[PDB]
Amino acid sequence: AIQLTQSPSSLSASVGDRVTITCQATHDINKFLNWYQQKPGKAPKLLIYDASNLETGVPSRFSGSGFGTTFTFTISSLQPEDIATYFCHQYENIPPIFGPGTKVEIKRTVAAPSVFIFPPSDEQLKSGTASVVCLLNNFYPREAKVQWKVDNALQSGNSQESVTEQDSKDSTYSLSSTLTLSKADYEKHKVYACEVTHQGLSSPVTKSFNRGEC
Amino acid sequence: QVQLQESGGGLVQPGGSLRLSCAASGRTISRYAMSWFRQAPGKEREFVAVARRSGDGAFYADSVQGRFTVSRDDAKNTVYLQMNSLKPEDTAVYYCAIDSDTFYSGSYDYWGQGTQVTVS
Amino acid sequence: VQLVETGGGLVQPGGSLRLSCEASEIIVSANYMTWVRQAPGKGLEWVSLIYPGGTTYLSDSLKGRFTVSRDNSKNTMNLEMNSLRAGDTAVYYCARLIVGGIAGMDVWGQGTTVTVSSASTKGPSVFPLAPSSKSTSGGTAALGCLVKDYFPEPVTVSWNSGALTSGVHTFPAVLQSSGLYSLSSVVTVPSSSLGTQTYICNVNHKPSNTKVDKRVEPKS
Amino acid sequence: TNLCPFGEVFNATRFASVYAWNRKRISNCVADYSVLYNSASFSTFKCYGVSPTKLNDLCFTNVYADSFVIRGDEVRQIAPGQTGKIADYNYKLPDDFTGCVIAWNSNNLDSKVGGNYNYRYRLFRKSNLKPFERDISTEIYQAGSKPCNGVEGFNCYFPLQSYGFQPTNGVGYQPYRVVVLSFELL
Repeated sequence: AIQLTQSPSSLSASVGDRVTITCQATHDINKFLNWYQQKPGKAPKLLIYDASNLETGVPSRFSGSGFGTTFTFTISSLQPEDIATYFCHQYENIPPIFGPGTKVEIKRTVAAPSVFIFPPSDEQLKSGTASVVCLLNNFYPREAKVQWKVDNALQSGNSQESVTEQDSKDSTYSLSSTLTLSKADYEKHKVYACEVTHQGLSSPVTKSFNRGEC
Repeated sequence: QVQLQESGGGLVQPGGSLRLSCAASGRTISRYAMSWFRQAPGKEREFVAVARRSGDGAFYADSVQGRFTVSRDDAKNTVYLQMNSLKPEDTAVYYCAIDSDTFYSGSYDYWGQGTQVTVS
Repeated sequence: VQLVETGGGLVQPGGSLRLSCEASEIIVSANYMTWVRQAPGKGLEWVSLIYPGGTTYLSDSLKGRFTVSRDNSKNTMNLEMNSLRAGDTAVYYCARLIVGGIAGMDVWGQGTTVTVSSASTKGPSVFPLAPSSKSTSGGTAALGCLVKDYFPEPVTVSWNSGALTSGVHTFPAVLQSSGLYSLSSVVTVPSSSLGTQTYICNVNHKPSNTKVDKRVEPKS
Repeated sequence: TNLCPFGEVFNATRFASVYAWNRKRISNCVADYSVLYNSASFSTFKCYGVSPTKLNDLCFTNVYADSFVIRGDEVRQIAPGQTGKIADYNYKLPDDFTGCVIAWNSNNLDSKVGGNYNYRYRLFRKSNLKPFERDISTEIYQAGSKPCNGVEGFNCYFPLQSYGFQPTNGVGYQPYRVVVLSFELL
């Protein structure tokens, strides 16, 4: 087996910069390395074949070079729609092995998140469960803190976070925090709040509601 | 028990330059992250810039992107703020903040005091 | 070209599953065809390859358990998986790789989800995320749908039957402590349209044949 | 009695491509096969169904000297029971092959700065070749459901591709001249 060492695993940069991805093969594969691009949740698409030849319809900003053991994948001008994961794959030595992968993110201006809170719906309350959703929309950087408070009691271990992949267009993230309680436990308390601590915020922003109020 | 001493500022020429400073005593800086804010008369507490680590980069705002520069000297515990292209729409009181998280969540506990910056 | 994978889903560990790969525009019997899997959160991993003359090849971690057959009558690629293990839970793609450095030859399929674990199938419950003043900021308002307590992956969520795509964030599902997935899909719309525009999310959970249309109205 | 004209085969100036592998039919002549196996020029010398030294002690009618050029890592396919692009689509040995496989590095002869593309191989074929089958066809390989009509492109590929023999290529990608001796055993 020929182990491929593609580095780095993450090279977040801004739109318009240059990208350099290096792939190393344990043995000699000559020029037979293929670079594939894979969007989140989509199928991989061939960009570079034979380590230096552009595929049909691929934009010319992509380029490749190298032969033998070391190969380079270069993006002349990093673009919004270029945000995906890129793999190197040798295909002429069975078993053919892919690279570890490079998650390409974007760096950009800091954008504060818009914070919204959603009380549990009446439909869910009839099921015996209450889920409170706290929304962080279009922020950068990805690092943010959401602290659930229930009657000023901080909640730990009954909420889960989910972050969207960095949006191709505005290079921002979105985060949803869902606090789940039983119906009986939800009716014990009044004030439900999520406290958002983010870089773009001078002070932590708290969105709150009272159970059973407009 | 730490405090943020700042210096620099004052009535500078329109379109000139200025070197802000924000020194901290009692605790080192090399393991934290410092930020910069702006409070113009009419609005309040906008974002300016920030420095992640020693090996990471800086990140700015929408109106100051590619115009300011954030240096960092961890050996002297004094993070400067290189500033160029002073437009008259930035006549405000610049602040200085410190992040209280190694994961850079944005935990702002200690603040600065203020630096009078007037353009023309 | 169009490659469509099917026959996936959930199977008990140690069971057998047959993945099908319908092919249009191309003849299967006369092409190099590969199956490649990708574990959830991991990278790509080659599974199998068949030559245009029959010659097959398998991975070491999968040799003796998987089998790639071809069918000319239906022009379909087949991947028979026997003795399935927990590590085989991944998304499988059938592709016709580029051979000899000929541009335009490479083409991949959509992918099928195979889940090798011991559990049951459950359809999701869909609850509205109603907009309100606490959901309104800068002239926009946020509303969504809570797709809670389903197994296994995946679910698909659209808004107004695909007519509302701008500003839609469908968050990746998270596995709750109960072993069921949960997912939220929110959309930001102008606040002025809350009382006059109808917003409906369309959730589809194919592993349980559950299609639910849920209208999201404000109330505050 | 007379010596076999093996010099014309091994010391030939130019070799045929693997898809059009040339065959030299020689009568029951005599040859010091022990000297051939003890030649330092041959890096690969594998015999099947018979020992190299005991080749003269064989009873046969015609001996065939097949010769062609392949790359380094494809020499392993010139053997009974092998698969791959060469064994399936270019040159196939039978399972009961009786003879020897001889090969040596020819980078100094068949490689040229800027690439030598004279040598070719069959890349596309609907079925595998039978043992000792030769295919020189240039029909556009219909990899798609649409007919090609002698027009190449997507899903319509030329079945032959040229080797890229450069002096700086890896030894697995350098040209190797191969000579396969088979015996119509009596």
